[PDB]
Amino acid sequence: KGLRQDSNGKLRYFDLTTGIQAKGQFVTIGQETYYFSKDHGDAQLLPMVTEGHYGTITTAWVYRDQNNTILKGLQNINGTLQFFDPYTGEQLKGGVAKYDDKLFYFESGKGNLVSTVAGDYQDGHYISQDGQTRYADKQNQLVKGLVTVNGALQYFDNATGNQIKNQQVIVDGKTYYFDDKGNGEYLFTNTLDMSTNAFSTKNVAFNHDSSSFDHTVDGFLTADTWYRPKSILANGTTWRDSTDKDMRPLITVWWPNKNVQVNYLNFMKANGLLTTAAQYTLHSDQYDLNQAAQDVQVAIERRIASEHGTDWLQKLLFESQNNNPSFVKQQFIWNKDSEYHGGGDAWFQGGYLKYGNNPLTPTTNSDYRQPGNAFDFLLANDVDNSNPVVQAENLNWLHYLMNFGTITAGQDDANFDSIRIDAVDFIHNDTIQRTYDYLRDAYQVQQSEAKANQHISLVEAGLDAGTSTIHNDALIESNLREAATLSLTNEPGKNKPLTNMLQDVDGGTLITDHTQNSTENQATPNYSIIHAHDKGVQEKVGAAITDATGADWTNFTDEQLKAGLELFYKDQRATNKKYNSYNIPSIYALMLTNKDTVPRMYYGDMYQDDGQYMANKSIYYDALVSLMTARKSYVSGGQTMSVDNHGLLKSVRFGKDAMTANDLGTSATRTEGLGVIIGNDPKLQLNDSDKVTLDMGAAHKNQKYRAVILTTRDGLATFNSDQAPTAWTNDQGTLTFSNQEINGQDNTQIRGVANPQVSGYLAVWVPVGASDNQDARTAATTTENHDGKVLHSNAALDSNLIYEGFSNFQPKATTHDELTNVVIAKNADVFNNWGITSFEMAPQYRSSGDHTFLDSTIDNGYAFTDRYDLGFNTPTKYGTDGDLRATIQALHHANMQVMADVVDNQVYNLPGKEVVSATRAGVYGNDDATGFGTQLYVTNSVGGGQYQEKYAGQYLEALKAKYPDLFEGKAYDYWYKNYANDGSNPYYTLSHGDRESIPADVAIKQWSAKYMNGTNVLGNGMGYVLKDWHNGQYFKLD
Ligand SMILES: OC[C@H]1O[C@H](OC[C@H]2O[C@H](O)[C@H](O)[C@@H](O)[C@@H]2O)[C@H](O)[C@@H](O)[C@@H]1O
Ligand SMILES: OC[C@H]1O[C@H](O)[C@H](O)[C@@H](O)[C@@H]1O
Ligand SMILES: [Ca+2]
Ligand code: NA
Repeated sequence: KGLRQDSNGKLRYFDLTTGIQAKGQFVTIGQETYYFSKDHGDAQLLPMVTEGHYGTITTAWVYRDQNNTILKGLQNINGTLQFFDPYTGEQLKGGVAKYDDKLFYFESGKGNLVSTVAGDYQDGHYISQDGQTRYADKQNQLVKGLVTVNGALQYFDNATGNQIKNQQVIVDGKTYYFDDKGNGEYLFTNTLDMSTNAFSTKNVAFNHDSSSFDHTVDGFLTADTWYRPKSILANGTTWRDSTDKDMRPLITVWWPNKNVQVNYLNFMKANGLLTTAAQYTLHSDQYDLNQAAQDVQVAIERRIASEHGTDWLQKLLFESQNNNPSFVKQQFIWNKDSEYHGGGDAWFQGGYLKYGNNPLTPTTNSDYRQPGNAFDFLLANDVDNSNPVVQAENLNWLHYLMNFGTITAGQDDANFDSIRIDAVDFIHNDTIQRTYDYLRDAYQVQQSEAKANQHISLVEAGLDAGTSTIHNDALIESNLREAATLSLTNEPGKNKPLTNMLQDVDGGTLITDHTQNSTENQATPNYSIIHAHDKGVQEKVGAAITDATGADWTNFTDEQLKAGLELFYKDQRATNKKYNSYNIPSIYALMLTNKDTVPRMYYGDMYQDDGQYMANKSIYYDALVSLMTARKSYVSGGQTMSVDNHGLLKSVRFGKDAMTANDLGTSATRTEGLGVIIGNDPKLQLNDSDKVTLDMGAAHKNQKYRAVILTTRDGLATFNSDQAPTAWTNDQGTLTFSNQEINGQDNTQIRGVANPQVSGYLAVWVPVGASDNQDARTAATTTENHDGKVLHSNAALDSNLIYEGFSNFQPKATTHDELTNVVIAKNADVFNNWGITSFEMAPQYRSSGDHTFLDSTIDNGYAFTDRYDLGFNTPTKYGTDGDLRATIQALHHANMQVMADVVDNQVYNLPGKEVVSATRAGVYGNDDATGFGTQLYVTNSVGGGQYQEKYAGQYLEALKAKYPDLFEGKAYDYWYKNYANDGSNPYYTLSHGDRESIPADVAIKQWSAKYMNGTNVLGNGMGYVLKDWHNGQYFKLD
């Protein structure tokens, strides 16, 4: 058998196991690779091409020889068969070429020849028939089997002609994947059958007990597994019964596919264990591959004897040799290539794996894992917030945070008062609804504005957070940030008109209208920002790093951050800004004077990260101080806003108790109210007769005004007392400006300017004569609410002001006194004096430090393992637990409430391993259609830490006794955002929820996969948990 000469001297081949003649295929025998004809089966020697190197031409691959000439057609290169266009010599990858008047497929990875294709079709058409898709050829006949259709590899079931979509399929000993559109790719070539010989039978496992195998997880075997065989070939010579000390690697005796087996033989050859000129390819006869593996095993046993051990073998197969990835990691099925990272729905970390169920994984299965919101995955280990036990644990943690001082040191003035729900749209609605009911039970926020306004909570979303807007349990983000991004933050010539600032609209739904706002309790309670720790900041700091160093987020060091931050602030301080927003003061002037919003100041707009906390003031500092100071003293009453014929935005507040322009107001009103004039065109010039007006209203006739902000040539002049330039209203309450100075006072004229602080125009005007302690704010009342809403947008809510008190890119403290939390406490009275009523602290959880995302590289507190560790023993980035308690006390003693950033979405760096069923998925929690399919997967899912062990579940029995309502099932409503098909505006419908009852007697002392929805991709591959790929059956120990 094998290669046999016929009666006319011609060569033919017969498969060494089956005896079938080779026709229309390639076969590697000895050192040589032959083709055998599809007609008579006549051999053809394909010359081995060694030397040369892979090339480029204008943009594709070729291969050039020893004499630098470009090779064409079929080529036998170092044990692979490749095809190069017969004219340009451009390498074919992922397609078919004709040879011997039939079709062969060359895979998309390396262009290797891997299989036969039945036909290639261009002229047929798809049909829908008996509930299926099929393909009919040019004679209207159904096409069957593995084919190409219009250049795409596809498969149609042989019996029916039904097209296969979203499945892995075995065709003639090769495994492919066909995506959601039926488009195909090669995965691997299968092994035929294992050596049934006496040698192989000695290699069978001693038994199926766990003591016979290692590197196992939950009873499953992995690529790293070593095992005890029945017998051992001691010394390379003598079969003996194995002992309990004999262990050998499973991948010396068994391979998941042919590609791995061939790669193994060649690797071993290259490292001394096989001496031969024989070539091992995908076209080698399986018999010869099986035999050569046995010869490798002989040589291993000889070396095990010489070395008195297996430590050399551990290294050879499983560790990086010469900077190269290990043998295991070189294989497709054991690396990230078989996980198909990325895609549009893979927002971070290369995308996600979603957990499912499997009969063999009872300890990781779940009856839950529904997203219950519009998004699901984002980062790291995604917490299943639909799970009843997890929802209880969320109440436990919330309780812990809201009583942190009481619990850790008996200090009742050192507890958080409100929350931020981080990544709200990525957690199940039941947990959000239940969280709001907790705040209701604990603080009676629903009773009146006086209770609600003591606990002003917020979420990271707009109107889409339907559980947050249905009863206005928390503030949503207004559309101001997005609107200002269109009309103010861009360079000259890239801003839209300011008419987009007149209404606050979220996908066509009105949040509040500024044009003529004389009402109260109409607007959706909201916060307005321009920047945040993660809104409009990273991307720009990243561009700065790159011009500065060459690095970016995927590779940057601590020195490179510092270098990037130097360039960042240098840019920020110039007129012409390569990376920074324009018109920041003007945007803050809008934020701080608009009616029906609670503004939130960002730390980073006031201070610079090229210094320690609060050390370096930003260029915008004086202007934002001046704006906060004037808001406290003057801003109350109604609003009007319009854009005039010169493009200038004119905004007026009338002052306390004046809702309209025609309101005569009361005696408090006369010295309150203000006027704001903004332009976004730095070349604005008025003619000599043009006027710009502010209609201050009927309470402000014949009245002197004074500047708070004026645009100057170089920047902005700021004034915090009545010693400033002045101007007078006429008998209707109108202020009138022009291109002339008023009474010779510099910077009172209207004109476009370009400087570091403004690109267009900014002025702010307040009535003269306020007392030194005038406070235009409105106190909350104890009056009972009757409309079902927790928060109401009115003068009292408008009187609050939030401070986001951190940045991602702040540096590490070098001393106690530099720690953020120690500096905050010391500066408490500064915040109170600015009118901050809510201090939003960073998340205080200890960072995982694992560098798998930005959060765990600059250690901001969003990426943690132990969510109860708030700086016990050694500090977080911001301080120790004792510092945190002192900060909360200091803020409370300066009349602020303090907000806890509650991060229910994920947990990082859980070192303990488990096995779970997994499929590729995106942020929406939709199954992606990838070659990974659905595989059992070794996840990093078990852990938590010392404070979770100490505190998780500890308060549940007492919470159930005090607020039993929280542990019951409950019916509820919420708004749901729908996207229209025809590209018109999203629209809101009312959804119904029914949360489940939850238990008080199961604690989550450590995370594990049964409490998780999934994980970011880990790079182990589609086949690191071992199975028989012929029938799909996992190896599992009993
Ligand atoms: O390194 C030799 C290599 O050169 C070409 O492929 C390069 C590169 O092409 C794709 O991006 C693949 O995904 C990579 O794995 C490849 O290394 C030839 O096409 C290939 O035949 C050869 O191995
Ligand atoms: O060309 C249009 C499409 O028609 C059918 O839906 C086929 O299943 C698909 O493979 C093809 O892409
Ligand atoms: Ca989630
Ligand atoms: Na509290």
